[PDB]
Amino acid sequence: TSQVRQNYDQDSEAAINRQINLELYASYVYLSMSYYFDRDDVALKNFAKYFLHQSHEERCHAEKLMKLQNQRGGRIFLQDIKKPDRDDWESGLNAMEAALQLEKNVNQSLLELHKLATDKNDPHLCDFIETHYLNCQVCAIKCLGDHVTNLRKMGAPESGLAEYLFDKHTLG
Amino acid sequence: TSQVRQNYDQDSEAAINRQINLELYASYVYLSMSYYFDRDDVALKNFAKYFLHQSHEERCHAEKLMKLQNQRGGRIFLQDIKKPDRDDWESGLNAMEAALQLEKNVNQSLLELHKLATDKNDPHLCDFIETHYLNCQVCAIKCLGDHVTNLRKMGAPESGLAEYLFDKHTLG
Amino acid sequence: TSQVRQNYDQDSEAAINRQINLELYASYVYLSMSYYFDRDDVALKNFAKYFLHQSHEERCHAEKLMKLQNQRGGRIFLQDIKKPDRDDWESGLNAMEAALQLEKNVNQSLLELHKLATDKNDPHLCDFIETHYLNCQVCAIKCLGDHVTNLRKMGAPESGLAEYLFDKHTLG
Amino acid sequence: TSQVRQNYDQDSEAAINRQINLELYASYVYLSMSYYFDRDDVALKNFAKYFLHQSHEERCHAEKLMKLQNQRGGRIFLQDIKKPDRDDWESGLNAMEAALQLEKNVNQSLLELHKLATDKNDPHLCDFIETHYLNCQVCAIKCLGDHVTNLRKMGAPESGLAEYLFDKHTLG
Amino acid sequence: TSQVRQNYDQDSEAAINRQINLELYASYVYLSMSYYFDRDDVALKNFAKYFLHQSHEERCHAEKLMKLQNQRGGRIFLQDIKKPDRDDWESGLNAMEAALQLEKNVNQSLLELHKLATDKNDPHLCDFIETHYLNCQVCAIKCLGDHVTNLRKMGAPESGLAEYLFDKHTLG
Amino acid sequence: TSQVRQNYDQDSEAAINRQINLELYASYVYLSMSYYFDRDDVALKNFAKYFLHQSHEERCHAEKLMKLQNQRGGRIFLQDIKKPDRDDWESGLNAMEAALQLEKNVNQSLLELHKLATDKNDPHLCDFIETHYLNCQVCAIKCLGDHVTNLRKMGAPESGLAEYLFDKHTLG
Ligand SMILES: [Ca+2]
Ligand SMILES: [Hg+2]
Ligand SMILES: [Hg+2]
Ligand SMILES: [Hg+2]
Ligand SMILES: [Hg+2]
Ligand SMILES: [Hg+2]
Ligand SMILES: [Hg+2]
Ligand SMILES: [Zn+2]
Ligand SMILES: [Zn+2]
Repeated sequence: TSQVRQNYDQDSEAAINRQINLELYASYVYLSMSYYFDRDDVALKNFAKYFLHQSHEERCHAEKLMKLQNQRGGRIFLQDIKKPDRDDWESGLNAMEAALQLEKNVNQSLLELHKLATDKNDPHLCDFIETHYLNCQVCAIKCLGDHVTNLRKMGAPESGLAEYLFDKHTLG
Repeated sequence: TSQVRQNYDQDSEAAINRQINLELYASYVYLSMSYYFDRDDVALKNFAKYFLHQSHEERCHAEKLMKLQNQRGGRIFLQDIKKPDRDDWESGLNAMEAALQLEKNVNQSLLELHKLATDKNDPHLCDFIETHYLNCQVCAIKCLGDHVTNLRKMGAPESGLAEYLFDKHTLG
Repeated sequence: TSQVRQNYDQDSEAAINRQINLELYASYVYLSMSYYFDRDDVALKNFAKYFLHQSHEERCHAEKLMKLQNQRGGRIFLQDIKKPDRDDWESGLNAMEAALQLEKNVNQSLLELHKLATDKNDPHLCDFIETHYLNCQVCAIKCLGDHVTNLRKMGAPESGLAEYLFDKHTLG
Repeated sequence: TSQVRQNYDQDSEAAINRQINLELYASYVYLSMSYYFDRDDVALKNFAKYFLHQSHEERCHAEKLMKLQNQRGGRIFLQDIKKPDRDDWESGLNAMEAALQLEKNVNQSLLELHKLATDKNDPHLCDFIETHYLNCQVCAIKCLGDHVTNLRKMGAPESGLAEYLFDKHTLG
Repeated sequence: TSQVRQNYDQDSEAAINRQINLELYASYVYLSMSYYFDRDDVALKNFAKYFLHQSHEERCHAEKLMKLQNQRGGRIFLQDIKKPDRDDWESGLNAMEAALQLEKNVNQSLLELHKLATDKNDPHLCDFIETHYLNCQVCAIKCLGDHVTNLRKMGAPESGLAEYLFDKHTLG
Repeated sequence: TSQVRQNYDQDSEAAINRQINLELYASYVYLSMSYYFDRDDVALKNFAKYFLHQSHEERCHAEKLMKLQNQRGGRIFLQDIKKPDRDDWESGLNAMEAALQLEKNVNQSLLELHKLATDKNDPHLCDFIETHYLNCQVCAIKCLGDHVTNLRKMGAPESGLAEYLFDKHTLG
């Protein structure tokens, strides 16, 4: 048993390692989307950038979660990073919609993780999430949603001019 | 025989002069395209500005090639510079496609020139091409590729508005 | 077929996607080592840092490889990121030795990739590697080796004072 | 007909296209002399440097001419750019003598062009020439004239020291 | 066997050591030429200064090569540095012609070394020569070639004035 | 004879030429040592660092000696530079001792040189020796002496930790 461990439950420890992988996954998904728009037949540099940043952000959440693990005394155990669902994300609107779902999912995962920490009376963990992931996911979803909304209302996905202008004005 | 000549094959010497003309040619095409967009009936400054820059760029590659010839003891032999294939390039999309094919042929020419250098066992020549040219072409083509894609997805050439916004946003 | 593709062979394309995963893998391995030293029972912040940077560097190679893919016209296809071998890396010396092998491996993979590009006459690819990965791997190995050497000669792994001082003076 | 054309005669438009070609030609010539001195057996950097600047100048002149065509409503028509009269320019004194002749020829047709505009009662065309070429050309001739005179009086071509010191003192 | 060794053939290893001597040799030659012009009966400070730089340059090339030897895992084996051919270099033109011959021989050696690395499928060793040596040599040669041309043309070595003036203007 | 020669004996001259070689030799010795510690199985940068500097220090001493020869009308006569009597230096301690001896010999050599100068009544040569060498060598030896002392009292060569710490705390 780690000398620093205190009030950190086994389920929580596992829950985290699990959350860690989901984050690494999310990062991989975003990495996949980024380079989809980098393709000469898609060509939307800002979508590409937007997503790559989104990618780097998730890998950062992953690492911060790993830090938490070591801080509490729990041991980290890595699992394969599943490959993303698709390989082709169609249009900018599809990618956004996809991302909106992914976030809503990761958020679902976090809320479950919070309930777990509440049933285990781990105030420190509940807080670490409330401040570092909860309000973050809420802002991410709301943004994604807005993009989805504007893209639909601009004529996308059928309209190629719409995504172009979106890549410029909103993501640029 | 030049006092500095060393391991520089005569076939190689001819290949470069050949390339020095292809480069000068491309420069001429790009110039033609430039001032095409400068017409009061075309009026797309940024396209014109763009192609003028490429015309100036190719012209330099032609010069770097000539410096190379001299460095290695070879002797430069210039030829006429054939007039560009067309006089009117129709639309910005059409011009971009025209350009994409051009840069593709020059790369083609370089890739051949490279095999020739290899066959003649001239590493310095192989290297000079790899660094100063090969990479550039690969990038140029990828950029022209992207431009062609965007203009398309926007509705060009039919949509006069697509070529306008592209000129402003992408090339401006 | 991608409009930008030219002289880019199918085997090469595959070879890359494969090299991409190996890089992502390497990054994961290094990520695993970093947080091993972050553990309160290992406690070597600089080893942790050293490795995390090494981790970020590899993920960067991965992305740059993905860029190449899109530049040449080849399509990217992601594969699961296998999980690292161990979970516990024992000592700083073990981690270094491990890393030395990993690099030597990734380098082996790159050299094979180079021979492939040579058999396919893709000067652009041979070069992209010669300049962005070859000389890089050689410097990485030589460094790792030096650390391994100093750690052995300082009394590690049996000596706990040796690794401590190494974390300070060399990695700090 | 161009929506902007006004008082621009067909003979003039043709004469301009003709003048454009001559300028691009002179440019080639200079480019030629430029890399002549860049040869290891001629080795006169400044002569090289000088003529290169001249080459760029004549090209800048061609572009201005084209810009004019578009402005007045005419239509540019490019023709092949014949190769320089020679490949080897012998000595500095010879090239200076060669240029002097070239600029005078160019100046010649320019005057012809001005005479034409005068007959076609096109005040604008005469004024454009009056300021952007007739003045440059007179100075150009006077300069080369001065150069030739100096080289002759110093010893060229009998003296190799003459060209060397003229390279450093006048052109450097 | 060095833990860092990989795809580094024993022939290459031995070739490198041999080349290391050749470089140190040139350094000694250039050092001999440097002080030759420092003699009161020769008195050409820039010639002296010029060659001293080449001597220092070559030693640097030597050192780099030794670092390569160590980075690849090979082992350095020094040999005697055979003194230069003469003690008197007659004239500046004589010295410049010799140095041209030397760089040309050192370049020839480098070419043989590059073929060996290729024949031994060692991309890293091939590329290392491509950048840090092969390109420098073609340049060194072309410069020497030029210095030799001017000195000739200025009337050397019969004319003492020529070298004095070359010393001040080119090398000064 | 040299117009500048004046009270510079024959034996003195030959002696300096002799000293010049010894200094060059010492330089080659340190060069050897330097790259020994640069080996991946020795890995002691600062030692590598330290000796490489001394190598240059000695080579400079050589050059100033050659400048002396020319300053006084003597003629320089370079000889082969024998390789070091060692390839592998075993340890930092052994190497430091080797250096110490080496320096004492060169000092011994300089002391004999100063003697010759006195028996030949040459105050300039004597003074030259005093201010530019005799004084450096003493300090040098004293420094090398101190280094040996520290390494020995630190537990060298059996303690790898000692040399490692000396490398960081004294040579760093
Ligand atoms: Ca005294
Ligand atoms: Hg809680
Ligand atoms: Hg080659
Ligand atoms: Hg290749
Ligand atoms: Hg007029
Ligand atoms: Hg090779
Ligand atoms: Hg004395
Ligand atoms: Zn807009
Ligand atoms: Zn310490």
